[PDB]
Amino acid sequence: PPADGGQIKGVGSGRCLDVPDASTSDGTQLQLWDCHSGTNQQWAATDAGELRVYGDKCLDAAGTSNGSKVQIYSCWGGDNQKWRLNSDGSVVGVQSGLCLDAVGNGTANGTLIQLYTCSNGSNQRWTRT
Ligand SMILES: OC[C@H]1O[C@@H](O[C@H]2[C@H](O)[C@@H](O)[C@H](O)O[C@@H]2CO)[C@H](O)[C@@H](O)[C@H]1O
Ligand SMILES: OC[C@H]1O[C@@H](O[C@H]2[C@H](O)[C@@H](O)[C@H](O)O[C@@H]2CO)[C@H](O)[C@@H](O)[C@H]1O
Repeated sequence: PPADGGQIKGVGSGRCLDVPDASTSDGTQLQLWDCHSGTNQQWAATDAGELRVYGDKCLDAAGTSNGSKVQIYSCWGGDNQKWRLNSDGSVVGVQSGLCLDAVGNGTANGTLIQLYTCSNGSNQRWTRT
């Protein structure tokens, strides 16, 4: 079946999880960007816990600590490519237990995305559209 990916939209910023310049390259760090219908803002949940983009790329935690980059890499089944959306709006990395976090409490276009200790601040709350 089709992916049917949807947005991951930040509550504090009103902006969407976005792969810069619609790049598909491994290791590309994510950012906030104005929400649009483009495929670089479409994130498809799977039963394996992934958030997929471009069919076979995965939202990817480069590490397990505060400030570790959130990026894309080809999907391969790693626990650092597994994510859970919680009732408090947090998107938590399964491996690390850390939250998707807009760096520095930034809201603007280009604000980078990292892992960070969960605080439930508005830069850590998300909706799926
Ligand atoms: O990174 C900012 C922004 O990039 C857009 O991609 C542009 C790209 O920057 C430009 O060089 C090219 O000519 O057109 C692309 C499509 O507009 C993304 O579309 C946007 O989502 C952001 O990711
Ligand atoms: O890892 C960065 C961290 O930034 C926090 O925001 C802080 C920022 O670090 C500080 O320079 C500024 O004076 O206060 C901000 C809080 O209002 C975020 O809260 C946190 O989630 C991380 O993004």
